Amino acid sequence: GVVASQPARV
Amino acid sequence: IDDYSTWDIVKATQYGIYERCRELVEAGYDVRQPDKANVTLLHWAAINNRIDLVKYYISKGAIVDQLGGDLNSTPLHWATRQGHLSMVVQLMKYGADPSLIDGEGCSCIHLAAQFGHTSIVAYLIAKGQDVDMMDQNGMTPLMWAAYRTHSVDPTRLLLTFNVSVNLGDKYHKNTALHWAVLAGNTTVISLLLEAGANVDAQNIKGESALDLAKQRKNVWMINHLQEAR
Repeated sequence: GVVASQPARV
Repeated sequence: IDDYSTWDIVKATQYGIYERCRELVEAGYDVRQPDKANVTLLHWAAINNRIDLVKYYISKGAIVDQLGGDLNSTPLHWATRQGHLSMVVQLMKYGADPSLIDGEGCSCIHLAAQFGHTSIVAYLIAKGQDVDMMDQNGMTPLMWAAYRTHSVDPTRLLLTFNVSVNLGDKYHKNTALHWAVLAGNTTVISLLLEAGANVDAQNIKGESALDLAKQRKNVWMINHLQEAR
């Protein structure tokens, strides 16, 4: 897949 | 058959549908206008490695290092987190600043270290970033690697440079070895001992790395650390 969510806290 | 003529600009950027994005921009979509998540189009192009979309958006005046998202990061941060070397090179050619820090305190070399992107770490060092650069939390790339990458690289790569193996982070004084022990990162422990990590150096609570190994009742870690004393 493509990246469709923003980076988030671990 | 879906031809993308109904896709919105964000989704068409993520998927790299170049002509759809171009027609929406020419129909009036501002390339600087963030979405509801405070994320710019450049961000989505960068994290999906859309090299050509990135040139196009920048030529339309997209701000190269615009902070966005909940982690308050540049597009280059996003590319670095995701592991796109080609995008990191491309963004840095247009002037993206690898030393900018995000909302977690990290610049690009720390992000590349903590997600295991060994060739991006090597590239940033090749472009002049200091191997022992501290982030806003006093972490070095070697500490991040010890803490988060349970693998030979990027730790092996960092130790090929004149790293100072016994620095401690700013607010705990944990060395890389301390971090590896805390995390149970057995791959990295042997590399740091072979590289000269002092097993007795104490952190801000007075615990050495060998103290932390004893606390966790891990005989393999206690044995390996003691035999290196």
